[PDB]
Amino acid sequence: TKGILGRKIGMTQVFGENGELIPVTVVEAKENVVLQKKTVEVDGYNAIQVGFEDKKAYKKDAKSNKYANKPAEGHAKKADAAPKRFIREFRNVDVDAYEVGQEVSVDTFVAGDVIDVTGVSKGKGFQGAIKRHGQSRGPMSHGSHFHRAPGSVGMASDASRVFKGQKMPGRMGGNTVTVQNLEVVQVDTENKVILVKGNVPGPKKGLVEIRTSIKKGN
Amino acid sequence: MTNHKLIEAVTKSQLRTDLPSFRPGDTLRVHVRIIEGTRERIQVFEGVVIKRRGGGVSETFTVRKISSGVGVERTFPLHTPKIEKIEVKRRGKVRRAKLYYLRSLRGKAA
Amino acid sequence: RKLGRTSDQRKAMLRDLATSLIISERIETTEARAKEVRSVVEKLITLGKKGDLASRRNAAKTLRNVEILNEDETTQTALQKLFGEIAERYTERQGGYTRILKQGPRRGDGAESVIIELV
Amino acid sequence: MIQQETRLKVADNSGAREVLTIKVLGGSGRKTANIGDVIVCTVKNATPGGVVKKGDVVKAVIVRTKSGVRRNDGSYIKFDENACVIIRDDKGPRGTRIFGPVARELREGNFMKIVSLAPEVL
Amino acid sequence: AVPKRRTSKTRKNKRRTHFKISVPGMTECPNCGREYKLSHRVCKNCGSYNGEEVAA
RNA sequence: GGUUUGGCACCUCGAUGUCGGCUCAUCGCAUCCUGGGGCUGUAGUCGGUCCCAAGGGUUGGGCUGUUCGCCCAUUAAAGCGGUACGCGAGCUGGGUUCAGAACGUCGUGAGACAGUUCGGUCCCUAUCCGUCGUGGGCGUAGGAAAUUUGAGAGGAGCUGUCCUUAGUACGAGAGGACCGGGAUGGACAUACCUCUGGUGUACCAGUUGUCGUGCCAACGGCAUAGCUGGGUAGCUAUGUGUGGACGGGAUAAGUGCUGAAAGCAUCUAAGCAUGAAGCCCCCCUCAAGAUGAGAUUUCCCAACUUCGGUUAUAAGAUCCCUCAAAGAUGAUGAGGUUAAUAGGUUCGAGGUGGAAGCAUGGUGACAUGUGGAGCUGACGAAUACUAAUCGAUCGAAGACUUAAU
Ligand SMILES: [Mg+2]
Ligand SMILES: [Mg+2]
Repeated sequence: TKGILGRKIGMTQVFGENGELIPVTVVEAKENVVLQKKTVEVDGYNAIQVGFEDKKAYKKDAKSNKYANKPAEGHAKKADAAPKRFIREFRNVDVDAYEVGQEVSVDTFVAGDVIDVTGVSKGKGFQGAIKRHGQSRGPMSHGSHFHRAPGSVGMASDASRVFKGQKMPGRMGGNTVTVQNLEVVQVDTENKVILVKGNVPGPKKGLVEIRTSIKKGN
Repeated sequence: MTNHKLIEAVTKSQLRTDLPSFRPGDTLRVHVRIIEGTRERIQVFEGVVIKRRGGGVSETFTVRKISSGVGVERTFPLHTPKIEKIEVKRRGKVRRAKLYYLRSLRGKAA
Repeated sequence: RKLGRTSDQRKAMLRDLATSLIISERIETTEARAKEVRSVVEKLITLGKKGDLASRRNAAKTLRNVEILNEDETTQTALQKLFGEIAERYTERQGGYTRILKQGPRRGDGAESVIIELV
Repeated sequence: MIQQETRLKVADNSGAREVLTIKVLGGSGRKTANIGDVIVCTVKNATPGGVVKKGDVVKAVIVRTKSGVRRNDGSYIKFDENACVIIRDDKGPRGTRIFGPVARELREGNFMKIVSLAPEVL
Repeated sequence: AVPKRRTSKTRKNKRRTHFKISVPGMTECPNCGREYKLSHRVCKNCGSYNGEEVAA
């Protein structure tokens, strides 16, 4: 059991040894570090607190997240670590391992292993019904005027209210996502790069998050 | 080539040489590998290269035969280890790079 | 990429603004059009450093067939001026002179106005 | 992709030249089809002679599709036309010949009598 | 289409807790001794964004 | 039962718009399929009937205005019904309920059907509630940044074929299994552009007419982007992958164990087990305005004697500005000279496909060399040349009561 962070950078091609073309995701686990170790003794759950991008030291008169407010620095000086931009946890891990304040290098992973992922989805604005939900559009000609709009909401003069679960134009994008049952292809420790079969919810340079699958079959 | 310099460095290995370099409008005997029935064999396909797109491992071509009155056109990735060998024979002369004007049998590449 | 207007009218508006800015070395505009004409005219001062015939056959497209100028009761054409005069100031420098000045807004339309210059 | 009310050529010794695609057997209301997919067709014309006639209705097995198939090696293929072949759930044809070359992925579906005959498995 | 009811003197006012307008950015001049707005020009005397570079 | 044809005449005549279809669904269960069972005149496969069960699914076309209905071909099945015979401030308007005309007819006649037929105007800029998304203000007994628990709510829930077990069980034979395992697909849902293809209006090239750049050349303007062929980023489905699981807890129908009331028998009253896609738990997501306002780490930490309180400031965030990976606006995020935030420049990818000029060969139209040439929007590093200047605002000094040291 294990899990790391990373960054979607791009997708490519890569071949199996039977000649089967195999698509692939690229991800970068650069500068992963463990920061804090949240026991069940105090909090009520056993987990691992983590950090990914090196950022810089304390402000002087300074400004946004490129640099670091003191409390972050007060958290990263703690375990002999440089301050980090993205912090995330990982429950369901062998907390007996992972001393506070080390690295979670890609070598924990291995070719052939199965995984899930997590990440934000993509930017998408006020999208209509049929693009948000996939409803079916209406007729063009034969004189109509109902091309794309969401249809008749509800029932009648009775059942006056409109039920909550309906389907309407709102934003389509920002959502936590998970994609069970992907596989790993390769682990290049040189560039500290990993490769994941299939494709992941992310934009370029976005956040991506990984862990060992749960539905192995058990 | 660079798309990011992290992709390119790690896809390095799947790349390979022994690629005849050329332009579209080439007759081309592709001596290609096959397995089925557990018979470790090959085939041979011929014809005109319509396309050659893409940089990097994504690179690709598209060939075309007119076997038995029926047009056919196949497109492979370039760097497949499922390919054995290539033989350019002829070499064409054209004022297009993509060749989608190809239809029935007056189509002399010249 | 950016849109002020339709396709054509935008383009000709930019051949116009960029035809100016050299006749006068600075103008007063709304900010957006200044940004776009900045990109253009940056490319043209990058062009007039080279000075080949072909360079004239590329400045010809954007700049106009003529717009007369007189400094000393002289005859110029906004092209002779370019490859003959302007770049010969900024050879030692890259292209990318142009600067922008967020002057103020405008009573009529509420639009921000600026003073883009190459001086 | 081949679907309802789609007209095709043929390949065999039938006495028939083109067909119509009523239904595209599979699942619970498939719309589509590709190489290998058996279908239920009929006959909209005929050359003289031959066993089959107008107004008839029989099955067929698709081959020579115009939006060809992706092989798992990452290679593709494309013909120009669409076509089919007549069949009787021996998964062996009525006909005696096959013009118009064949797409090989039929082999997964265990069709070999028509693959005996086709120039060429491709 | 239409209102059915008269919009009272309260809701007409609560609805207007957002037609206010924001205190614009301001600061004194560096050597024109007066106020103006930020990352902009003075409109006076000789122009002072870092000192004079203009007339208007 | 209150889905039909009906009876009643209680709301509606200063207007409650009706048939059917499109999009949208939502529900009941008297179950159409899957799941589990009892019985059988069930040998097996297939079945008939009854019970529990509504979690999901319940198709394309021909034919009519059509509910209905017949038919074709599929399929595991192609459910019955309620929601103004759902939904017209969301759509249609084919019939029917306007005016015209006509056919059979009834009428002495104007004209009317027990009918038929060609055609025929459908307005509403959303105040409130409701709903989909999203920001302010205050609160959570000092102020901030991060992480996160998760009471609750939502979502997903489908299923075939084939190999094996085994041509075994069964039966004379024809024929032909449970159970379990294994691969493979339909439809559906999510995520993405590396592939396949689409689009791609400041990219590229060819090109017709015409006007202009004083002329040839080479260009520009206009003509649906003037047309035609390609097409980067980006956005995309038919493409690419992925998914429903496994498993456990308590259960209904049913099967039991021990066993009396009732010495026997008895599944039950005392007691114990067992058992479905159902319930729940697990799986994905949201989520402390859960006013029960949580918990953890870290950070800031004065002077004024009004005693209570006041202060400009601290940490921090913002005003302002450059910009997208986000974007209707606001918000989120990358960044702000002690800097690579965007532009430009220099390289590069990819794309287009042999620039111009020059010479040469041509009576010329045109070709060859100079040259994988020139060009290049969004993509990739480097490069402070320009632009984010100097700056102001906001924000604490931790109430009491008990019980603890
Ligand atoms: Mg018809
Ligand atoms: Mg494309």
